[PDB]
Amino acid sequence: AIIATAFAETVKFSGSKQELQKRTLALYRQFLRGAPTFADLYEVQFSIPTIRTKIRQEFERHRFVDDLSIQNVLYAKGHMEYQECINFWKQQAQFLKYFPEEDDIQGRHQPSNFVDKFLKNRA
Amino acid sequence: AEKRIAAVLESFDKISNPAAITPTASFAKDLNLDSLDTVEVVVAIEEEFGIEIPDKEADEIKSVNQAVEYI
Amino acid sequence: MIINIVEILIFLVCVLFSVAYLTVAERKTLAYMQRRLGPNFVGYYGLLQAFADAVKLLLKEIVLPKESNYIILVISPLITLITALIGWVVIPLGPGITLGELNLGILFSLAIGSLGVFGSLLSGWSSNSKYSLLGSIRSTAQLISYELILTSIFIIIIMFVSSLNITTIIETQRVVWYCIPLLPLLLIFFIASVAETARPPFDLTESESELVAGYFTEYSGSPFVFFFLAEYSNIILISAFNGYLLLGGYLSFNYSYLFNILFNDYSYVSFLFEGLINSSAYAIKLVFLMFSFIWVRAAFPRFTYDNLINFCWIILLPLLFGIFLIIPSTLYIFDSFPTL
Amino acid sequence: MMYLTYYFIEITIFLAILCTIFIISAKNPMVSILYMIALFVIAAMYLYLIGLGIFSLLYIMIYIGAIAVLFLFIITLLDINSTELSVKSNIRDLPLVLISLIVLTISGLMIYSNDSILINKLLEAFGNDYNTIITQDWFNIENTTLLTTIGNVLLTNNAFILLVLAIVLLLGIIGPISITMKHK
Amino acid sequence: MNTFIIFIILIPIVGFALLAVNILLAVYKPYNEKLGAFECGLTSFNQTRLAFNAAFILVAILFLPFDLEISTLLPYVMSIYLVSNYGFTIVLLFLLILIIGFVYEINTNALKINKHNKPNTDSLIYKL
Amino acid sequence: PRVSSSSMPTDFPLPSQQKPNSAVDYTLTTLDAVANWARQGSFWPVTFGLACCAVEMMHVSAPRYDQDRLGIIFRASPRQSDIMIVAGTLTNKMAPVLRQVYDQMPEPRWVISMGSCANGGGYYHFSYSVVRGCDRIVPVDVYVPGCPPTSEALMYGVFQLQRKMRNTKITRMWYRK
Amino acid sequence: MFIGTIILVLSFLGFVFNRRNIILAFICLETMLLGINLILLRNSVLFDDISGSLFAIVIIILAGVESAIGLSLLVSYYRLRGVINSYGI
Amino acid sequence: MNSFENLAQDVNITRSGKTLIAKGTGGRSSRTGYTATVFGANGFLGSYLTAKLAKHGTTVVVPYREEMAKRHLKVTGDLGVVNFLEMDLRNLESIDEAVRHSDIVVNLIGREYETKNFNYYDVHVEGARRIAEAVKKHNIARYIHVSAFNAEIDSPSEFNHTKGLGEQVTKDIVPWATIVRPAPMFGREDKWFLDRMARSPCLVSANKFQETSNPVHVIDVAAALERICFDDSTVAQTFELYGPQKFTQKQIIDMVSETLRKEVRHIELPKALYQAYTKATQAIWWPTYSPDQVERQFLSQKIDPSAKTFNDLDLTPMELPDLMFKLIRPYRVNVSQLENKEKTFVHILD
Ligand SMILES: NC(=O)C1=CN([C@@H]2O[C@H](COP(=O)(O)OP(=O)(O)OC[C@H]3O[C@@H](n4cnc5c(N)ncnc54)[C@H](OP(=O)(O)O)[C@@H]3O)[C@@H](O)[C@H]2O)C=CC1
Ligand code: SF4
Repeated sequence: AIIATAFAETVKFSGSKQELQKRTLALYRQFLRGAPTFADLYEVQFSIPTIRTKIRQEFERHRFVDDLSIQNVLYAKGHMEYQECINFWKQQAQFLKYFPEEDDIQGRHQPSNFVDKFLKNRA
Repeated sequence: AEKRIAAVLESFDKISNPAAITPTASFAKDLNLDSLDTVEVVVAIEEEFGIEIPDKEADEIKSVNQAVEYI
Repeated sequence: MIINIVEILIFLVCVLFSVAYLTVAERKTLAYMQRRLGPNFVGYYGLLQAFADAVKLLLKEIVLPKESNYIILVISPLITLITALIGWVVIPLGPGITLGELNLGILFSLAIGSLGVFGSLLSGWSSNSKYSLLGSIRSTAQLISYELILTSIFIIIIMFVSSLNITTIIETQRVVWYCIPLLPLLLIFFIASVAETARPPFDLTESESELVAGYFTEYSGSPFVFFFLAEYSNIILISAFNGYLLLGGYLSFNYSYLFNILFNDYSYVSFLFEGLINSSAYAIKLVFLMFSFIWVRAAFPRFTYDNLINFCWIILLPLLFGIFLIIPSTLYIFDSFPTL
Repeated sequence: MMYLTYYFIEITIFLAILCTIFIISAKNPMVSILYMIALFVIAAMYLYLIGLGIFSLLYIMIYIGAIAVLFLFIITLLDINSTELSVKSNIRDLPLVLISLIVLTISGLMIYSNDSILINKLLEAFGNDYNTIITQDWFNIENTTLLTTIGNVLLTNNAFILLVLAIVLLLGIIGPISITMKHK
Repeated sequence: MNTFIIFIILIPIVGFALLAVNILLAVYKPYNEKLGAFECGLTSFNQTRLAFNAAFILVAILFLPFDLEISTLLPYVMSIYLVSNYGFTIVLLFLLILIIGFVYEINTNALKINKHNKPNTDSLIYKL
Repeated sequence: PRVSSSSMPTDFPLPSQQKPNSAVDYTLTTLDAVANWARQGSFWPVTFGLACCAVEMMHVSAPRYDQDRLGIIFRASPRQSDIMIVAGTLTNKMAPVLRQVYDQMPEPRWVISMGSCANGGGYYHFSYSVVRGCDRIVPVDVYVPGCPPTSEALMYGVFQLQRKMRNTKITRMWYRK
Repeated sequence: MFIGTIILVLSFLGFVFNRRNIILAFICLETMLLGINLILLRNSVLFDDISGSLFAIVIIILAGVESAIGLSLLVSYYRLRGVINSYGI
Repeated sequence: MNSFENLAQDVNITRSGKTLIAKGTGGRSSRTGYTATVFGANGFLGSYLTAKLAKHGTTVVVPYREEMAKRHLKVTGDLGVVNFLEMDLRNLESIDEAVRHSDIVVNLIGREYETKNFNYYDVHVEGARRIAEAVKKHNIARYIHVSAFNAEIDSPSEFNHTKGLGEQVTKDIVPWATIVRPAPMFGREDKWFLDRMARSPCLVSANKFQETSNPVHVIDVAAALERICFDDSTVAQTFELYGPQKFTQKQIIDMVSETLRKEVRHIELPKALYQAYTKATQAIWWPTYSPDQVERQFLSQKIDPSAKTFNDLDLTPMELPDLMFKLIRPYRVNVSQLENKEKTFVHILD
């Protein structure tokens, strides 16, 4: 038959927000635990704490989503991303998409006020 | 032995009272650690001792005392 | 000293250039079997092709991968080539016409031959890849397995001769080539020689493996040249074993009558002519065997590892043990044990 | 010539000492196996020098061609842990190593003598300051070499030993299968 | 200093000379991406040694006894006339004993790698 | 310290207009000729056979054109290859793989872009998943047009690369330094 | 007989004071046997006596079988543990 | 959307009266409107500078000697962005062709050894003089000339002496040029630095490995150069680009060893013996440690008290210790619970 792969979870839409909260915290634990494996697979310059910080920021972004269906989709996609990272299916190039700040300073001029944005036609 | 756990859980943010770590202190009640923060501290503990902890037991942990009781 | 140096230079040049032109011959012969031409452009009639490949490779950068024992990866192909070429020191092109006239020449052939598995064995260890280790393990298993077959046939032949001197073994075939009473052994020896050189259809390691091109996948530059040269040199040398064990070496036909017509006394002219006839006989036998290697490459698909291990240990080896029984029995029945 | 060619035996001895030390001190056990192969080539050199080139070829055929190949095969397939030579681990052995070296070497040279006095026993060991005189005679008309004579005695005078060796080889087949294969 | 020894010295010299020419003439520009092991263009994770089949071990281990068996016949073929009929009988007995071991190896299927997964042949039965 | 002045010439001809005159010039010309002859005659490409262009590449090795008559042999391993031929659409998912294979080639090395997809994106230029020309990923020596280029067009491109090889200064370039 | 004696003694000391890996123990066994055979073959030459060479041949065959069995034992030991410790025995 | 992080504004006026309007958002298909010539662009620093320039679509003219060596540069820009010219310092016309259309000329041409065709004076004084004359004749808006740290006219080193001479001749010819002195530069595949320390057979010092400098990341030098390129308030200023914290050579070797997990071999030799060796080795055709580099081994970095620094470019150099593991990764050498866990797995099968 056609069997599932490493760290594959069948898609199940949780009927309750608490039963989803359990699964979500388990996924967060999985990510935090895989951080050192990630740093080894993807030959990263930065530290393991930086990876774990990034993971926290990712999970933080959806801290206030209310609709159960949306949380279900966010969870299923987050698990897909975990499976992609832990199996080394990603290359370094796509993994480093998650760490834009880790790259060096892009230049002297990142405008913040109106006048600087207006001088670069970005007002 | 427990002093190692206190050292692991002392070096974390969001807590302004390092001396508030009493052997029976609850993370969500005393430290004001988030659910995510609780997962982080549990992972830090199990990494410091090198031991893997299963899902049910990890989730049921809620305080320093339970951490030592399992340690 | 001077004569020794001249003779060694002549023999070495002939062997190295024969190896160089065998690669061109394989390309051309495969091509015409496949209704194409093959190299006809680098040099006249494509006669400089091998030298172009050699110069190109000699100017190519050597890469040492990061997890690699660089010394072992640069010396393994070197030792395989060195043993492969050392094997030529005992091949005679006429009675006693050899670089090394050893009473233990057959034993020398077998011992230097048994030094031939270390390239495959060490090449996989050269890196730190498990793909590489498994592939090297399989190739080594195939090599020693068919080494048993070749050694058995050697011993079966020595049963007729009772000598380890290669010239003597050739000389006893003036009555009949040993391929005539032992024709199935000719077939088996050729099959095993193809397997022992890891040639198609016995080319698991290079063409169905985890690494794209065998355990030479990581080799560039002169190490690659060493492996390639060692392979073709072993093709010709194992064919020379076939020739002197079963094909009568440098023997063609009795030219006593023709020589007595042509010449009236010994001269350098008669000596040169006899040397040419002997060497041409051995050379034409080598040519037929090289052509057969290429022809078998042209005709067949590959075995798997399991298939070839089964072929060696369940089909060929039991037959060879039965032959171990039947040959001395025939010598006993007819009172034909060979003297020393 | 003469200077080098006279001390070929002594060079083989010195190389053997060095090769053994390198076997024991190798970081990677595969490198240790390679130095073992080197020691066997040196032993073949010595055997050729004393007139036993047939045993040189046999040693190359069997100990390098078969036994060393099996060694490498096994270390490739298997997960081996090894520690490196270090003072922390091995300087504690130096006193016992020195006493054992002296005692074992001296006794291994003395077991060959027939003199009652112990010092004479040891002294005879270093007592070959003389050349052997090689002489000819004409009583051997056959072309009998070492291999032929071995075959002659092994198959007739000592045939029983050959058949018992056949049993030993049978063991070398049946035993490995018994403990490396899981039946049914 | 006959041709044998000179030839044997000469071969490694030529190998080393070709190696030296390649070192002297080719460029040498290592860098991290070039230094990676080539595995189809991707990167794989470092793994514990693969679990292997017992037949892999058994071919190499059984090579040694069979090789010794074969090589023990060298004294016989070098002495066949001298030992003629007595030694012929002895060598037959020796061969038969070794063939019994070959029989054991063949009947135990010792070098066969069995494909662990096999098609299911159970009938489909319904409890009506 | 000591040297305080220069005698450098002012109209020294450029490498594309310089011609041998001094028999050291002639020696270096002969050496470069030998090296370039070997590079042309032993032309070993690694195939990045992505798509339909690869079919035409297969036909270059088929009996009608018989690439190996010129000394061309295709190699599985980049370690044994001098030429990369990008023959097919390069997708974003594939771009790091192509860069990785290119980086593992030992030097000297050259790249042939074959077909519109590899050249600039071709029929899929406006796709969300397609690299718009393989020269965003690797340096390219020769571009072969067509969708696909015919076998003869690909052979023509190989001849252009061989012309570039034949005109390379190697020891003459070092002599200029 | 010097080369054989030195090889045997040094191989024995390497076996005894081995604290590094188990392969060194296997190698030291093989090389002790080699040293014994060298001593024997020199005496065989000096006596012009075939008995020493016969025993040396038998020693070679037995060393082969002993190697095969020792490595089978090592593999059977590996099968349960998956690794060999630097005290692996 | 991308941005023009190098540009302060969208409309720009060069000192030569050319109006440049930047088009697009700042990515590969955008153009800044600037044209730059980078002498020595195929080298270690030049390739980074060319990458940064071509990234935002400023037209880059690259004069080159050997064709195969510049090919990688083409990848850094869109179609028409990187343009190659054949150039040689003894062909004045080729220098003129190289600088003729540019708004910016930066010269990175230097060599750490002498050749049969170019001694230190020919490459650092005469070549700098000729490039500067072409610049001044064509009235180029911006000229950035790169020298080394410790460039001083009466120096014991011929390198430093000819570099100081080149600075003086440049200032004499083009009075509005910007002179940049970098400290030793480390980075991916650097020259006579980290990469040498990670794969040398033996590092041989004639001064115990006591010389000090402030090593600087090459990326930071290129970023500083781009900032100097685009702000016209750096006209006629001197820049000393050096790293944050001072190091000894022995210290750097120690860090390399610790990150490598491999011990680097150091030998100390007498200066006479080692200078003789380097002079002898100059006979081969490939680059090799110079007698003048042995001379410089006795000179420690000396920062000008009055020179603009990274601070004036609003830039903060990275730290060598934090970068070394990344920079040297390809050359890295490589129980109780493991045994118990191993027991549960299968190791041999049918
Ligand atoms: N790396 C460091 O630590 C330091 C470097 N510098 C200076 O930085 C500048 C570039 O640095 P870096 O990249 O490391 O050096 P590189 O050697 O890598 O590049 C130097 C450039 O100058 C060219 N060059 C040298 N001589 C000539 C010549 N006669 N004619 C034409 N071009 C020539 C080279 O061209 P080609 O490739 O054709 O030879 C090369 O492109 C140099 O001026 C250097 O002196 C100073 C302080 C620190
Ligand atoms: S260029 Fe045309 S033929 Fe070639 S891969 Fe693209 S679509 Fe297919």
